[PDB]
Amino acid sequence: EIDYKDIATLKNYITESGKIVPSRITGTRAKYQRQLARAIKRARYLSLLPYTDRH
Amino acid sequence: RKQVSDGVAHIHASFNNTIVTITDRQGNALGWATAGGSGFRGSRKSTPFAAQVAAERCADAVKEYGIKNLEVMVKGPGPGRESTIRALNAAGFRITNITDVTPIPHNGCRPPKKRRV
Amino acid sequence: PVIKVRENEPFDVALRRFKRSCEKAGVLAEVRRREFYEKPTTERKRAKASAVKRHA
Amino acid sequence: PRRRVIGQRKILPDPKFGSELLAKFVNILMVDGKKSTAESIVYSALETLAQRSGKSELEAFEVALENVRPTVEVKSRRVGGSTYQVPVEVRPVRRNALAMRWIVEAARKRGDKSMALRLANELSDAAENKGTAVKKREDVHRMAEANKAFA
RNA sequence: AAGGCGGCCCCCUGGACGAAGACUGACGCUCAGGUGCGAAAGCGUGGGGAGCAAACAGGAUUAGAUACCCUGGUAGUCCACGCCGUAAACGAUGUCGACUUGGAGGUUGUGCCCUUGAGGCGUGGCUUCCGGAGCUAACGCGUUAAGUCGACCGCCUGGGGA
Repeated sequence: EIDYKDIATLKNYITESGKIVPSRITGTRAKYQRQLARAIKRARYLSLLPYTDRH
Repeated sequence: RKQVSDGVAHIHASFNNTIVTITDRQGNALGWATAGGSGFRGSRKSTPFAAQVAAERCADAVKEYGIKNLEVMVKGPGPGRESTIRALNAAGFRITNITDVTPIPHNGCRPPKKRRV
Repeated sequence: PVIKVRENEPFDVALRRFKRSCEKAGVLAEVRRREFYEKPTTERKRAKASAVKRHA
Repeated sequence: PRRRVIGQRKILPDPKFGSELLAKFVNILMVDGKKSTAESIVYSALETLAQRSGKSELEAFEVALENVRPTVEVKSRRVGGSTYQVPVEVRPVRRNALAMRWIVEAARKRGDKSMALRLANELSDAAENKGTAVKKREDVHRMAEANKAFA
């Protein structure tokens, strides 16, 4: 149920520089971590999330 | 030589040298100084002291511009990343922001081969 | 690793915060990792050795 | 001393003035265990270096030492396969020792007649901030300022 | 299946696994010769060529330095279509099936219970580490066996020459 349009939820799993946080830090399952990575990449494409802190 | 009061300190902290360039907000360079141009060659050039005196001499190359508040953009892994910032703050400068702008390729070009030293 | 020196903070604490942020971002480790080419077999062997020594 | 922490030996005060500085100066100037020969030299030099100025003796000797005392010196180091010279801060006891040793070697490298005269002239030069002892101190400070990057 | 496969999206497409059933009814295992796939390098034709970089040139180091180090740099690395058919192509461990104490994990289904909880208890598939009997020259393997067996295949017969 992870949606790339849920930026409020996706921002909890990215650092201050926009990088995805590892599953060891947030303690999320591997399956939902993969879903989160896919959703974050899609949201980066739609310019809803930044690729980096620069641009 | 007019008054800016708003600058950026571009620090290029390479492994072998340290280049400090003070520009305005737009990016036009006003003055610059390096570790190799401050009387350090070879082993002394890649030291935090050389970077410190380079940041001291670069801050003097912009005294005619009257800069009061300036930004810091650090780039590179070499020494003098924090030494230049300290030398800039000690030179009577209000450091407003510090930013790391080291270029990170998202797995782009192929780097050179390992040195078998 | 953007650090905005907020009001009522000295320069030294801002510099130490900048260093802490740049080390938690891992930019120096990455730029030291990317300066020479590491063969796929070399990086696989290194990852395997690190995963093995992470057992104590 | 790989493990040896060592104390300090008892140096006796000067018989004429009661100074440990002058006793160590006589010890440094002494050769072949001839302490009476060195004491006469030091006393003649201090007398001759007294009338010139006017601040008694001990004071003139300390004024001469103040100009030869090195604040920072370099220590050779072999780490990066080459001659590293790290400028280290000199301790006060080593400061006085270096100053006195430099003054003695500078006085012995002079063309005056007697060692008492050489000492008197070297101390007067040091008080005037010149000579070869002050030259060596400036050499050391120069070498330290050159390698300040290696602190 | 192996070689291998790493941004995101779409189109075509193979295999594996699980739940509860229905169906066919030995249709199975292995396989000389045969065929197919087969990293990298290399070859042919046509493109492309930023970075890296055999050959090559220069600067160093050295007794020498046809090397390590430095500055460049062609083929190549990239794409399409063919060829090559080799690797420490490794788990140095052929495939298929049955049986034999355990522990901690990972990953992926599924079932049960005021679901208390990101819960507990079962039940499959793949997978990592340790270890018992046993086996081994020892190292070690140890239910994913190098243990106990069965079927078939490939291979070995002192070191060089090779």
